[PDB]
Amino acid sequence: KALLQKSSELARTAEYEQVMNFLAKAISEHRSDSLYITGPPGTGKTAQLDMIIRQKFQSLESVAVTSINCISLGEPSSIFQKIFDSFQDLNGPTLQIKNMQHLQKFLEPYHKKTTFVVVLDEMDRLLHANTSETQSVRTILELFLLAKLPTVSFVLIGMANSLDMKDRFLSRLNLDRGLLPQTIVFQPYTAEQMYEIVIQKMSSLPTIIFQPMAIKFAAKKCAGNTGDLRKLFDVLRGSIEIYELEKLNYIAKVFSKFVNNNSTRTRIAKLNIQQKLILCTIIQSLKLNSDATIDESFDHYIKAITKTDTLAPLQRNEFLEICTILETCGLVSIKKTKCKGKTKRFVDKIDVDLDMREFYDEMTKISILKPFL
Amino acid sequence: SRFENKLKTTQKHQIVETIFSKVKKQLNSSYYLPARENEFASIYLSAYSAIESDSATTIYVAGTPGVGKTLTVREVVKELLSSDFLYVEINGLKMVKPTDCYETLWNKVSGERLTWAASMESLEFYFKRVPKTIVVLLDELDAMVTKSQDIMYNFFNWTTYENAKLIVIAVANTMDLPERQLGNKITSRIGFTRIMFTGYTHEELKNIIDLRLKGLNDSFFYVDTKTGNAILVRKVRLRMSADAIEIASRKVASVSGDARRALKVCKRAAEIAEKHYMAKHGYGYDGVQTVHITHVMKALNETLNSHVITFMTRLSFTAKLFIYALLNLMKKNGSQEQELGDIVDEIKLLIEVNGSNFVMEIAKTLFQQGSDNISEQLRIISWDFVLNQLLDAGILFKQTMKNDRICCVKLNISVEEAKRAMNE
Amino acid sequence: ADAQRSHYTVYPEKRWELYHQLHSHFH
Amino acid sequence: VFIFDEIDTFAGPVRQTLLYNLFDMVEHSRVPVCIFGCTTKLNILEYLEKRVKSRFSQRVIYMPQIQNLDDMVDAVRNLLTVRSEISPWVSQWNETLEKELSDPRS
Amino acid sequence: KSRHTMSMAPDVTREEFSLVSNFFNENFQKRPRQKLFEIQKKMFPQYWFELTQGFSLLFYGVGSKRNFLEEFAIDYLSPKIAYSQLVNSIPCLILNGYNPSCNYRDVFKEITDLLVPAELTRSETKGNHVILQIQKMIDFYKNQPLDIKLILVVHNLDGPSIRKNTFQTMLSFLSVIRQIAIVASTDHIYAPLLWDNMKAQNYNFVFHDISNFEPSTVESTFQDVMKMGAEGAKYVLQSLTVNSKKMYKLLIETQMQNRGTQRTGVELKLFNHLCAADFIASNEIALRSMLREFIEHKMANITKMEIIWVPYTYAELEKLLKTVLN
Ligand SMILES: Nc1ncnc2c1ncn2[C@@H]1O[C@H](COP(=O)(O)OP(=O)(O)OP(O)(O)=S)[C@@H](O)[C@H]1O
Ligand SMILES: Nc1ncnc2c1ncn2[C@@H]1O[C@H](COP(=O)(O)OP(=O)(O)OP(O)(O)=S)[C@@H](O)[C@H]1O
Repeated sequence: KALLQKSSELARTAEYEQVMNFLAKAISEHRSDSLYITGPPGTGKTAQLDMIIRQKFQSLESVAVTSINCISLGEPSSIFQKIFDSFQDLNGPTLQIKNMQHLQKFLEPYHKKTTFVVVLDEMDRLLHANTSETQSVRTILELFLLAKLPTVSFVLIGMANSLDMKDRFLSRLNLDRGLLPQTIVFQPYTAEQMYEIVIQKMSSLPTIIFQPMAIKFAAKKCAGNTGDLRKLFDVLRGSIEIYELEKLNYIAKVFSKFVNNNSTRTRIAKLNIQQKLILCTIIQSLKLNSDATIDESFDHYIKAITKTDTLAPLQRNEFLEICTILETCGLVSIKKTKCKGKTKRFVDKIDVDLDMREFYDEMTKISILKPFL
Repeated sequence: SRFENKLKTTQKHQIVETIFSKVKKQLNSSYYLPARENEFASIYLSAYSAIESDSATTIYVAGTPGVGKTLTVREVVKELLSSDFLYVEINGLKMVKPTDCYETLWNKVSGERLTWAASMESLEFYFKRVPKTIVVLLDELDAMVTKSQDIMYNFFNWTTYENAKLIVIAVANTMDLPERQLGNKITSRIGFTRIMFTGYTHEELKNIIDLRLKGLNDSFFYVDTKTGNAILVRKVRLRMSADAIEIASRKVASVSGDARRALKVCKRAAEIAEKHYMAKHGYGYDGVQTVHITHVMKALNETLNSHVITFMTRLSFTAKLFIYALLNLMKKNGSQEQELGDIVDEIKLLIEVNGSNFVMEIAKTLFQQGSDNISEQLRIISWDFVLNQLLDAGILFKQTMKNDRICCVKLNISVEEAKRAMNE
Repeated sequence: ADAQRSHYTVYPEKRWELYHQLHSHFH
Repeated sequence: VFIFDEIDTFAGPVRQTLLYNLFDMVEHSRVPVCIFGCTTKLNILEYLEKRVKSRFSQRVIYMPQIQNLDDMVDAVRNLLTVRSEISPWVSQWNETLEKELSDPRS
Repeated sequence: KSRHTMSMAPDVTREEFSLVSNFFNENFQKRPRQKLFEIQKKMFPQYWFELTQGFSLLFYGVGSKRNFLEEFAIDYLSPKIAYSQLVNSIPCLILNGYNPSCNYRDVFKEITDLLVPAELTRSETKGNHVILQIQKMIDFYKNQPLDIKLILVVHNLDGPSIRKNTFQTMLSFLSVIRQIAIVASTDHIYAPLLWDNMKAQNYNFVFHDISNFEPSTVESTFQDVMKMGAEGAKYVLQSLTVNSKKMYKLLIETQMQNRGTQRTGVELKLFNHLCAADFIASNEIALRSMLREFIEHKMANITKMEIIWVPYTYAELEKLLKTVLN
C-alpha cells in the first residue's frame, strides 16, 4: 500500500498562456513585450517563470538564454558575469560588468546573431537591500534602461514580493519607459486554477486517494490565508501518513495547538492557587505601565500580602521559580530589555497575553483572590 | 580522531569505586524512548518517505530545551545507517560567525575549503544541476537569524529545487520563530508541518529515571569493609526510594519539564548521601544502604535558595550603614533613584540625629582610623571601597559620570528584601 | 536620457590681435 | 581542569557560544572534564539564558565572609605565627604576638 | 485649529499627473521661450573670448539651466575652440550635481585619466593623497603652453553632494589651472555662502543671468513630496485574498460609521464577533494573522476599549469604499 502513496507526494498552467502573448516576439526573434512580473508571496511565482523558461529552453535557432538568482550580491556586477558563463570563454571581466556604459560593449554576439534576454531572479533582495535613492533605486534605474539601437536588448524579467515598488519608480521612468508598463500580477488561486493542476498532478492515480470532495473541502477552507496548495497538499501528505501511522483532519489537529490557554487551559497552567495569586499580582503591578521587573512585582507582592494575610510572604528565589512556571506554558514572556545607565544593562520586563475580561471570569469562582482583586 | 591516542596515559592507581560511584556512571547524561515514542515515528515516517523517493522536504520541530529534540533526531538517522546520505550537525551556536556554516557544507561534499562566498556559489551549482541524499540538522536556529535573514532564505530556497538532493531538519526554540522573526516569504517555504514538542509529564519522568536505573536499582554490590570499594567484607545492597524520585518528578515537570533538570537534581541529590556516607566512615580517595527522601528535599531547595540575604548581614558595618541610608532617601522622596552626593549628605546627617551614645566610637572611627593627628575627612572612610564593593556584587548599580555628586544610583535587587535583611 | 547617470563624458579679427600684444605683456 | 576567571563577562547578551560548548562537553565527552567559574556578580544564574542553564549542573558555592569580629582575630593569629623553627628569636617572637592579641585593650 | 490640509485635496494618480505636466512644459510659453533663446545666442561669442582667460564662468538665474548649458557647451563651444587652435574635438566632462551619488574619489579618478598621465602618478597614489596628487599636477601645469584641452560642466553646483565642503575645495584647486575651463551653474538663493575670498581667489568667478523659467524635468525626478500610507496601501489590496477585502469592508464601515481618527474605531472583541457574524472570522488567531498583514504594511492602527482605527482621512475611506472595495 506504500508504493501508490510513495508516488503521491510528487501547457500545464493557465498562466503560461498569458506569457507567450507577453513573449509574442520571442519566437519571431524580435524584442518582446515589457516584462516586470510581480506577485504576492507563496503563489508559485518563483517556479512560475522557471516553468516558462524551462519549457522555453526545452522547446527552442541558436539557443542561449540564461537566468541567474540575485540573492548573495548586494551589488550590480556579477550578474553580467553570469551571462558570460553561457559562452564558456575568457576576457577581462571586472571593468565590463561595473559601469552602465561598460555593459553596452558586452552586447555584441559572436556566432549567429541570436538575441539575448536575461532573467533576473529574486530582484527584491536588491530592492530591499541598502538605502533606496542612493544605490538600490539607481541599480533598479540602470537595469531597466533599454535605449539600445539594435534589437539585441537585455530584456529584464524581475520579480518581487510587496507591491510598493512601482510607486518607488521616478516620474521619468513611469513615462512608459523600459520593462515598466505590463505590471502582470498573479492573484492567489483560490481553488479554481491550482487544484486542477493537482488533478493533473494525479496522473498516476491510486484507488483510495480519499473522497475528492473533501479535497475540494480542503481547498475551500484553506483559501482564507494561503498560496501554495502542493505545500498545502504537503500538509495532506502528512495526514496521509497519519492514516499510515494509524495503519482537513490535521488542520483540526494543528489549530488546537495554537488556541490553547486564555479561555480554558489558564487554570491548567495554575493548578497552584498561589499561582493564581501571583498571576493577578503581575497585573496589579501593570498599573504602573513600566519596565515590569521581577522586583517591582515582588514589591507589590509583599506590600499586598502584608495587608491581606492569605499566605506568608515567600522568597524572591521562590518568586523566580514560580514565574517560570507561568513562562513555559506560553502565557507570559520574559525579555531582557534596555536600561542605559552604566552599560547596556538588562533588567527583565514581562508581558502578559491575557485580558481583564478573560481574567474576571476565572477569579469570581475563587473568593480568596477577591480580597486582592 | 588523531589526538585521542595521545589523550591516553598509563598509570591508573586503582580508583575506589564506591557505592554511589556506579550510580553516577549511569546517571551520566549519555547511556527507543518512552515519552516521545510516537512522535519519533512522526518524524521518521515523514523522513522515510523522502529518503526512499529522492525528494527534498523540510521538517520543523520546536520546544523548550530539555525535551529530547537534540536526542530524538539523532535516533532517527542512527537506525537509517542500517538501511545513502551524509549526516552533518550544523549547530547554530557552534558557528563563530553566522556565515561559517557555508564553509562546512562545501567541505562536507568533497573536502574543499572555500569562501562562504565561494561555497554557496558551488552549493547553488550543486543544488540545481546534479542528476540523481543529504541530511542536515540546523540546530539552535536563534543564532543564525540575527543579522538580516539573508542566510535563512538560502537554507529553504535550496529545498525548493526539485533536483536538490537534500533533506533539511530544523530544530528551533519556539514555534513562533518563522512568525516573529522571519518574513512571510520564508514562512511559505517553512511549510505547515510544525511538529510540536510539549514538556514531559511527571509519570513519564519516573519512566525516564529507571531507564538509567535499569540494572542497578535495588541490586547488590560486593564490598570490602576497609576501603569502601564496591563490586557489582560484606555483600551489601543499595536501594532507591521511589517516592523521593516521584517528588523529584512532580516539581521538574511542574516548572520546566526539562530532561536534563530531572536527571541532574537526582545527580545532585545522589552525592549528598555520598559525602554523608564518607563522613561517618571515612574511606577517602585511593546493613542496607539507601537514599532518603531528605536528600532530594535539600537538593531541590538547593536549586532555589539564595544568600544575598545572608551576604548582606555578613557584610561590613558601613555596607549596612550605606543601604540603610539609601532606603531612607527612597522613602523620603519616593523617587527610587537618588543622587550620590545626597547619600554622602545623609550619612553625615545620620550621625548626629542619633544621640551622644557606641555611635561616638563609631563616629571617631568613621572619619579617621583613630589617629587624632590626621582627621576632618569629608566623605567617610573607604567610601569608594564599599561603593565599589556594592557595585561588583550586583546589589547596587551606578551609572557612569565623571561628576562624583550627581551620578545617579539605582537599586538592582528588590528593595523590600533590602529593608527586610536590614532588620537583622 | 542619460542625465540621471552622473558625470558621463562625451567627445563631440583686426581688433583682437592688438589686444593680444597688450595682454600678455601686462601679465 | 578548566579555570575560568570572570565568567560573567562571557555571559553577555548576544552570542554565549563558548559557554554552550564546554557545558555540552559535560554531557557527551568521554574525556572527564570539570569547569570552574569564578565571578563576583552574585545572581549569575539569571544572567544566563535558558538553553545554557539547562546544560549547567546548577551547583554554585558561595564564598564565606568574616562573620564575627573574633574570626579575623583568629585568622591574624594563624597568619602571623610561625610554627617552624628557623631563628632563635622565634619563641620570643611568638609570645609577643599573642600578648598583643589576647589583650582587648592593646 | 480648523486648517485646510493637503489631505483634504482632490488627489491625482501617477499617469494623470505626469502627462498633463508634460503638456504644459512643452506647450505653455513655447514661443517666448525660444524667443529668449535667440536673444541670448548673440552672447555666445562673448563667452568664447573671456574663457580664453581661464575665467571660471558661473551661471545663476531662475529656472532650470540644464538644457541651456548642454547646448552652449557641447554644440557651440567645444568644436569652436578646436577649430580656433589650428583630430577629435575637446573632451566634455559634465558633472550632474543633481545626482547625489557624486563622490570626490571617482570623479577625480576620471580627471587624472582625462588629463595627461605623462608620469607615474599612480606612484603618488597612496591616506588622502587627492590634494597631494593635484598639487603635483598644478606646478607642472604652470610651465606648459597655454591652451585649453578640457572644458568641464558642473550642473546644479549647490547639489546634494557637490555642496559638501571637502568636494568644494577640491574644485577650487582645479580652477586655478589655465588649461581647463570651468563652466558651471547653480540654482540656490544662498549659493554665494559657499565661497570665501580664499576659494574665489582660486576661482575668479564671473557671473551672468539666464532666466528662461524652465520646468526642470530631470531635476524634479530625484525630488519628492507626498505625491511620491493612503496611496501606499492603495495597491496592496488590489493583490490579496478575496476574504481580506470583505474583512476590511466590514472594518471600514463601522470605522466610518462614526478626518478618520482614533474615536471612530472599534473594539477587538465585538469586531471578532462581527466578523464571526458573517461567517468570516473563526476565532481571534485566524482574525489576527490576516490582520497582521494589514499591520505589516501599516494599513491600520491600534490605540487604547481596544480600539483599532484606520489612519486615513474621512474623505479617503469612502474613496477606498466606492473604488477598490467595490
Ligand atoms: N500553479 C502552479 N503550477 C505549478 N506548480 C505550482 C503552482 N503553484 C504552486 N506551484 C508549486 O508550489 C510552489 C509554491 O510556490 P513558492 O515557491 O512557495 O512561492 P514562490 O514560487 O516563491 O513565489 P513567491 O513566494 O512570490 S517568490 C511553487 O514554487 C511550485 O513548485
Ligand atoms: N526520552 C528520553 N530518554 C532518554 N534520555 C533522554 C530522553 N530525553 C532526554 N534524555 C537525555 O537528556 C538529554 C537532554 O538533551 P535534549 O533534551 O535532547 O536536548 P534539547 O531538548 O534539545 O535541549 P537543547 O539541545 O538545549 S534545545 C539528552 O541528551 C539525553 O541524554
